[PDB]
Amino acid sequence: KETAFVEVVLFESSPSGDYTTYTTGLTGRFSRAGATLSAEGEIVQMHPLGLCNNNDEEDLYEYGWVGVVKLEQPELDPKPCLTVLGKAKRAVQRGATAVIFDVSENPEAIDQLNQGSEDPLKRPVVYVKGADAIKLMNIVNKQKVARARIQHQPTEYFDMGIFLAFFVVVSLVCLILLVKI
Amino acid sequence: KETAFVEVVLFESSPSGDYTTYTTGLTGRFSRAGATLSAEGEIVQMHPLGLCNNNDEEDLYEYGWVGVVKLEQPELDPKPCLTVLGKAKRAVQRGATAVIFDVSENPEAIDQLNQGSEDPLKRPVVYVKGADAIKLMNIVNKQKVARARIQH
Amino acid sequence: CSCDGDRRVDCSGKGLTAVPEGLSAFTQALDISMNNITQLPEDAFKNFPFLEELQLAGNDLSFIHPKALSGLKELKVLTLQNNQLKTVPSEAIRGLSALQSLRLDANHITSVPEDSFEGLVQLRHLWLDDNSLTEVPVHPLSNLPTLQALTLALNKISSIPDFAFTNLSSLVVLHLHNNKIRSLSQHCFDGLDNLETLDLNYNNLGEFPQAIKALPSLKELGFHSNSISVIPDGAFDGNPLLRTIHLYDNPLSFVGNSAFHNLSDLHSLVIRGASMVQQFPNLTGTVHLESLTLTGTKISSIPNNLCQEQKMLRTLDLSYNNIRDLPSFNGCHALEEISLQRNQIYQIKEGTFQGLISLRILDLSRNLIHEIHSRAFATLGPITNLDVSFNELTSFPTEGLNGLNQLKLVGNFKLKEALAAKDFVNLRSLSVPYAYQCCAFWGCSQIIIHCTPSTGAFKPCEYLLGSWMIRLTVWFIFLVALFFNLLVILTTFASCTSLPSSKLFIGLISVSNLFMGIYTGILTFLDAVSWGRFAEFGIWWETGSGCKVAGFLAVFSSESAIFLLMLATVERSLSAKDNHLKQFRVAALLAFLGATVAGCFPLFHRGEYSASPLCLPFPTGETPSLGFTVTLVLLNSLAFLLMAVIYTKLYCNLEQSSMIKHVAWLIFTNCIFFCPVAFFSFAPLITAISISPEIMKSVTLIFFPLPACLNPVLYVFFNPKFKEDWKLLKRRVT
Amino acid sequence: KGCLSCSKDNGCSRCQQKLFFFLRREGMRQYGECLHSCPSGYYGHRAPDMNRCARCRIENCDSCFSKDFCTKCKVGFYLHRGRCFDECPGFAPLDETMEC
Amino acid sequence: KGCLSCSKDNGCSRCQQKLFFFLRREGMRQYGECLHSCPSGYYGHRAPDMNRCARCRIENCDSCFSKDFCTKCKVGFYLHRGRCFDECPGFAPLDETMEC
Amino acid sequence: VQLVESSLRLSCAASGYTYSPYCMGWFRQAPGKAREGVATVDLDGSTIYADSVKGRFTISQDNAKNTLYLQMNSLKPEDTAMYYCASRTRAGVTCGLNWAIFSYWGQGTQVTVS
Repeated sequence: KETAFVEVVLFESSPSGDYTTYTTGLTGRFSRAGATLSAEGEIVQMHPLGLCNNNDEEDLYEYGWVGVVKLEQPELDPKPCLTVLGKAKRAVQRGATAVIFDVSENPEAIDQLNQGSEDPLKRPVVYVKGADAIKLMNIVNKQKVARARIQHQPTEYFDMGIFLAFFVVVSLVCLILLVKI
Repeated sequence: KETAFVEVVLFESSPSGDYTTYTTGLTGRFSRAGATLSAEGEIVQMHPLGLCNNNDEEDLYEYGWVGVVKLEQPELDPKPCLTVLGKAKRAVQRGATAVIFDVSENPEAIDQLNQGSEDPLKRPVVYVKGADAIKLMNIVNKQKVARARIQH
Repeated sequence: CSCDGDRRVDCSGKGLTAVPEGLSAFTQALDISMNNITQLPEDAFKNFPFLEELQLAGNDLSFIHPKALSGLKELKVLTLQNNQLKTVPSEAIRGLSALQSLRLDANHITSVPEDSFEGLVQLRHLWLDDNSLTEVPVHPLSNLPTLQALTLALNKISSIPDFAFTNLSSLVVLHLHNNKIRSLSQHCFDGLDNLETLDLNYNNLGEFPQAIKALPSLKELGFHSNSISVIPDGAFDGNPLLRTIHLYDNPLSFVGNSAFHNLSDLHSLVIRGASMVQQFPNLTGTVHLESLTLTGTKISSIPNNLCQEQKMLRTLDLSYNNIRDLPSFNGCHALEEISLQRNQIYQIKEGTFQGLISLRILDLSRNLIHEIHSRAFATLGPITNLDVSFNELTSFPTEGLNGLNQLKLVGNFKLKEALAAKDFVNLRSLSVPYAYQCCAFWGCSQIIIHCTPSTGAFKPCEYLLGSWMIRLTVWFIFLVALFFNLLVILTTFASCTSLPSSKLFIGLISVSNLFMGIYTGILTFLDAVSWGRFAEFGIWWETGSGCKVAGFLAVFSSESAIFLLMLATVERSLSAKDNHLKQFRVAALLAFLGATVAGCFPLFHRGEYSASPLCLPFPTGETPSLGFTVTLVLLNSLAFLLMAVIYTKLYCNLEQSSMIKHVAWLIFTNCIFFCPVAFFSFAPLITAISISPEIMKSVTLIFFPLPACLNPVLYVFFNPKFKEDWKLLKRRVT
Repeated sequence: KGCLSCSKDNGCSRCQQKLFFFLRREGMRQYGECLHSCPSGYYGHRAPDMNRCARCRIENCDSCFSKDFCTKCKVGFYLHRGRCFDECPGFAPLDETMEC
Repeated sequence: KGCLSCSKDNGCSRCQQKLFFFLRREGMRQYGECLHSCPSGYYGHRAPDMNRCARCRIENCDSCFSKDFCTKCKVGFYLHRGRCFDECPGFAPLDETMEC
Repeated sequence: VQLVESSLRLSCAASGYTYSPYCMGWFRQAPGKAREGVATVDLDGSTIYADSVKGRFTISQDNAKNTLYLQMNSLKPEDTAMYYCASRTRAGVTCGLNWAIFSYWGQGTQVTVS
């Protein structure tokens, strides 16, 4: 349940070789249905109905795209082609390097993904809700090309063991009582 | 100086999606020139002479290209156009997200990068030497496309 | 050879030593480049009447028969670049009326025949750059009125005479860059109308040539790498259509206030080294600049009408000037990058950066800016980077900075105010002056923030002591030390009758360690009052006199204890050898004075105690005052070694017992508790070993004041003298 | 708009059963729409859950009734029965209708 | 080759005394080579230290004399002086030789 | 206009030349090397000799028979080469040892020290 930090990167692509970079931030959460590691790539949207195995053949993309999917209303499709984790694994099949689900309108998808811990996914899958998802959707709508990015000590023994250097003096107290009583 | 895990992923895809990817990991020593954070992108080789600000414009590359620069023996180039840190920053300006230097032939580049701590770089700079460097160069020479992923 | 379907025969690299035969007569492009041909026999190309492009680029050609190239009236391009022709083949290329391009650039040509280039009425591209000729072939070039491109780059032409290119009325591009040109006559560039590119880069020019006034159609001029120093006003009068000037790396002194006047199509101006320039150039009539760069000058003002024109301006570099005031940048909607570093800027007005959208990078480093307006960034667009390093700032605005990505304030030591992370939401790379200011950003919330001065463990964010373990350890160590040392002092000084030297040393050592107990108590009380909020008090504690007081207390106590132990060992040695109370008291006073001076030394120094809130100089600081740390460590080692060898000799030559046992216990415990402190002081400077700062701080805290809480207990419960003196005190009070 | 939900960002999802569903992509964003007929380079595969306008897969085909049968081929090829051919084996390649 | 260093994978870095250095790129790799003359679409800048072969920047140009001079323009334009023109101003545009 | 060629005295004859022999000369060629001038004779009788040639060799032109004789003496083993005689009818250029001005060349004979 690590607080995934999602930063979008927008490049101007100035003439000559200079590029120029701007960064915007938001916060989502890793889901136990997938792994938890930092990853970045070309952000691509995916309509939920587009993530279905029932289609005989679909367009392909270059490998390494971060999929942004906004789950529909829970009652909109009573008979989905696949579950939420099914759509996630289908997207990972279709060349994704991660998935960024939006569950603002579909709260139960968080429960589905968390319960799906028995079926872990090798590439990280983040879920985002609220104003963070709203602004991510605003960015993906208003912009053309971007780059999504997702990021996420036995010293206590050496602190507790310091009690030894002061509890040795208990032996001194015992030696004091030796000449007493 | 944390040993960054650099994983190359060579992909062949399929006619109906379902990308077929095969992985090969290695370990590369971080550098003080740049920050310490993850990076991922398509690998692109760069000639040591290919990073010189003398030319106003060479060509445009897509963003996020993980650069690979194989250094040569220093005495072969008595008057380099730019230092190693200068080449790294030029490559970052080109649109890169991480630069990997094969210092198998110029070990002094390690000292240069470590001393270059006076100016931190926004994106990580890694250097690889030895058997892992040989593996990286072999993969670059053989394969035609391969993702490179850097993890802490 | 490798015959091709498109009638383009390529014999490159075949190694043949003659003209290949058995080829179709309808070929139109013959390549004989890389092979070895040393001479062209007569009628060599008699089998190629329809040849159109001949490329001998690479042979070791050294002779061409006069009739070798005869009959090739359809030839259009000829390339003879990398051969070893010693001269222009004047007689060989006669009659090639259809020739349009000639490559002779890489030959070792040393002399051009007078009657060369005769009948070449269609020539348009000539290469002669990397030859070795000393004079421009004025007469041979006078017979080429249709030329459109000329290169004499790598030659050795000393100078150009008058009317050199008189008949080149249709020339377009001239390249003389790497030539060894030292002067240019006034009428050398005469008649070169519709010339659109001139290169004189690496010539050895002394002054600025005046021939340019005869180039009305010039577009690009390159004279950057010459030894030019003076560019007088009016140097570009005759070039109304000029678009690009290359004047970098030439050491200039004076460039004139009107050098670039009414240049409509100029799009760049980068001037370096103009030291004697102290006035902003007259840019009237030049309103198409993209990047303006005036780095090294003595400029002290900027015309307020700068942004009224030059609406296309993008980059503004005015760094190494001495700029005091700043006008209003209203306008310049396309202005992108602003550099105002290394000037002398006093204050930022409110409306200086009002509006000015799309401004991304703004450098204000190395400027004595003591005042920044509260709302000088509220109306600023997307600004990525912002550096105010080394600016002597007393306050910092907050509004409008949420969009910032990188903010740097490295040199603003006087900036003691606490920044708020509520504003810099998108901030990624922050460089605060003091490491305590970056506490609210969780150095290494919503995103990851990288702070340049590492917070670490030596700058406790919340707890100076650390965990409850260390907290209670230090708490009870201080309590024991203070209470027992006070009781021992009271018992010792209640009598004031018997003054043996050993008891004098015991009392003085107790007094010395009482100060260490006091400083440990100061630390404990500071931690208690600042529980979880210590980063707020960190700057106050470091910059205030409390840090100096604590550092003094600690250093003075330690050095006093060491000196007293050394003198006690000396007294024991004297007693073993065989009246001296006066000299021993004098030595004790001298040791006290020396300890006071050692403790006060950082006060004379600057910033030694500011290493950490511990304020103990050498343990937490190794690079600052490294010589002082080494000297103090060596002095302590010498004192300990001397006392140890004296004790060893005493036990060797000898078979009051309580005094001997107390001295032995004191020296052993002091050495044991003092070695790790020095080892951890020298630990950070040792590159090979790496120790965690939390461990270093805990070790320092648990080792430095240990003798203070140890020695009084030993003196109390390891000597019947305590019982005897307690009975004496009971008799005194009863 | 011939749909039921028509979300602002994701687009119109639940199209009417009488309208084909199409996925339009430009740049990062991609949304759903309802179209009476397939656009060029696609074939209308009606399904009980929703009428899809699937991508064409027959080579050199401009408009195809199905993924295999091509209705209107390109200018450089002619339809023998339902497939593009640069030179049909039988009938005149052109037939004045760019068909064979 | 005709170069001096010619490392296995980094390509020939230092070239001959009178040759041009050109950085070929294939797939992910980029290696140098030494050429007597620049290839199509490139112009050679000769310098005492290392002669380089740079890329043309004039639009619609197939082979250039220098940075701002095109020796042979593309098929769809005519070269007036050194620049491509779709319709030159003055002179006959085509002359059956693609020159104006 | 063909020019025929044959201690030695090389004899060259202008068999087809019309008139005005302008800037005749003699050249030697090493195997696989360029042709270097050894003696140049102008129409005024002025002579230009190579640095490694002057004193050892002599030249003499006779327009009555239109024959150019190059006398050679004290032949060092460095004189072994193929010798040609070259001529230039049309004038308008400065004389010298350059090989790029002569418009007619002979067949040349091989000479070695003997």
